Amino acid sequence: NERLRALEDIEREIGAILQNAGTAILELSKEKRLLDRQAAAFTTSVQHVEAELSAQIRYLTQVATGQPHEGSSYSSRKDCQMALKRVDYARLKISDVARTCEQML
Amino acid sequence: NMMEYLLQGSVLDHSLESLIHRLRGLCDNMEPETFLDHEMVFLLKGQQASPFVLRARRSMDRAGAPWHLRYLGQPEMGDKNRHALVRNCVDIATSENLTDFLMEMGFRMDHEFVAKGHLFRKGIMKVVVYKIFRILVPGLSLSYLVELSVVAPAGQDMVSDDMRNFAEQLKPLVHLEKID
Amino acid sequence: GAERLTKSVAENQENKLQRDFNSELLRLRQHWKLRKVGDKILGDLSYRSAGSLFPHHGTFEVIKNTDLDKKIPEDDLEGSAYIKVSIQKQAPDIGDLGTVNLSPHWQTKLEAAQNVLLCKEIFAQLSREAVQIKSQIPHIVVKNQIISQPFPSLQLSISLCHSSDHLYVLEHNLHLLIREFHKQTVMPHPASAPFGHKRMRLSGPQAFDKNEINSIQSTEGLLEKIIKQAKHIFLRSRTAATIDSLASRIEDPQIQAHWSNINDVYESSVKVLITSQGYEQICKSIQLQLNIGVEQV
Amino acid sequence: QSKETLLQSYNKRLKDDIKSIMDNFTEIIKTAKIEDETQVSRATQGEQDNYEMHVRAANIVRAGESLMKLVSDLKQFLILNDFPSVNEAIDQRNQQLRALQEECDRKLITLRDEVSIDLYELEEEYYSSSS
Repeated sequence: NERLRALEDIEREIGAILQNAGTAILELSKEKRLLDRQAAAFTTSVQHVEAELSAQIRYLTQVATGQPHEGSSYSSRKDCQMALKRVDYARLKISDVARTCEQML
Repeated sequence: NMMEYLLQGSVLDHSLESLIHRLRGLCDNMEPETFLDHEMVFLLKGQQASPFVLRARRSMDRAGAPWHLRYLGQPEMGDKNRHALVRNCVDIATSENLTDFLMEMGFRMDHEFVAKGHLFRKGIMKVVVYKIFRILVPGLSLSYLVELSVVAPAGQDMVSDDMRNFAEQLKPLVHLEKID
Repeated sequence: GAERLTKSVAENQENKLQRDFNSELLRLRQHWKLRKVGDKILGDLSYRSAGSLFPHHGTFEVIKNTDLDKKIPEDDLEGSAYIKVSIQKQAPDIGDLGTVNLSPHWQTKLEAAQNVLLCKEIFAQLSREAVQIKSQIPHIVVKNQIISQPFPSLQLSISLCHSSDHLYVLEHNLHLLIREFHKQTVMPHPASAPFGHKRMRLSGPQAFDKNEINSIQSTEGLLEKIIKQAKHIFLRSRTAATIDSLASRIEDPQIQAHWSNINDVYESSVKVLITSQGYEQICKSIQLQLNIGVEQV
Repeated sequence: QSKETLLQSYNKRLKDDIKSIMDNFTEIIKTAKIEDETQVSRATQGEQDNYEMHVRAANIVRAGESLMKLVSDLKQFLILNDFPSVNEAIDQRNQQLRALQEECDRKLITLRDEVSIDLYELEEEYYSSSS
């Protein structure tokens, strides 16, 4: 759950770091203010993105041997399907009884 | 007639999730469960000089389940790169009958231990996680135990390679091996 | 390039509907079965999670689309089907048209596949049960319509439909097969290595001569559905007989019946009292009969 | 085929691509050379080397961005449903469906109870009335 958001934020930060490095290079090579701080921030963000990528790659490696988490609660799915079918059949029978009663009265 | 291929497993006490989730996910079962029981080893060997262990493991959390006892010992030197286990022979018991028969025939309680943990299974294999305590009868070494064990007839040691592959599957977490 | 990448990322993060790459995939996996990643996807609704079935698994849908899931055909029922049951005018001629009469995309595209795989398992089990059935009744075997005959005036035709009484026993048979699957998986609180069933080892302490040794397991499959249909037609006939006797004996003391709420699988319970017209103190004869399935009341 | 080794190779390739992109950026920043060092042929060779370095830096930046995006996509792919140790989603789905079917069973039971009460009240008037 949180690892997905972490990887998404890491990718967004890598993109932002690339953009900041490009902008800092442009501002520094245009003419010769904040170019030094911009380059420092860009280098720091690039290093942080690299560290985050290395940490995510150095994960616990849950299985890496076969198809893990086999069985997605299919029994519960089938039970819920049968319950819904029972409810639908009950509704149909109740509607039939109601039509019979309306024809009676 | 029957045999066993019990393998020893020892994981750090803190490494619990990497074991429970991996075993619940890789291949164990659906709807896992837990257990609780205490063992009572015994020995009655006067002149034979061969104390036979009779583990009368009674599940305290069970509704009068039989005291399923097992005899294990004398590991056969098969050298088949397996768990290096020996033949096994289970034996059920009745309510308080294990202690009754141990007193009748005459036995000596070598020690008493209790176990508690989660349960797992396989096709022709069985892995169990539990923690042993050191306390009086009314109620630890800080080290869990992965009880990857196989009990089956002799056959042709076909399950040895399967158990080795299953252990290699859980290699990043633990590393099973034999014992002396 | 940086602005293009940032705009693409902001668009993918804003509208979480076209995010097919791993996003709809995470949603699907949280809503569907496992995916053995050989190339892209695998592990369809083969019901191998319960185990003890016939090998029909395989990848079903891994592709990009445009809310952009694949829902590709499976490996290839791809149709709506269901079991059908009916009892009307048994005939030897067979081979007719099995007419079938019928909000994400993957759900509707794969639920039909799961259902037809379940019907295939149903028919395979019914075949394996009818090939070795007992000599209690005949059992005609055709490609799809296995008509049978437990006793006269009750001719069931349990046919398998496809896109290439009538409802209750259907659900009952489906639940019976899924109960079989679940039983083929029981935790005995084991310590050393029993790895069996509780009642199986319970014969040790409580030594039963021949009661539990035979009650630990029994036959099932087609016999259970046959017994259920027999009970159904028997209850229908008993109710019709009571109603006819009521409609006939008008001037006679009108019969007064009363059903029960607890109608079990095989047996049931029916109550009835004479209760002559306008006299509650004359209830000198009131009987309660149970109409079992494989026998009489 | 060697899933762990394949993941390790992918991680090594991503790290090497990131390091190469960083080195290319550092080289493009350090190879400015504002001093007019081109003395043999200034107007030709200086402009040639400038355009070549600009094209090389742009290509390196684009390749690094593409490699980082592909590495992030592959990491999200493998962590999404390939080998995520988080199997609690199955338990949450189990609990949700079990609550749903329990509510359905309770509703059906209440419905059958009311229907049985009404059926008995109706039988009492039907069977005891004929003329």
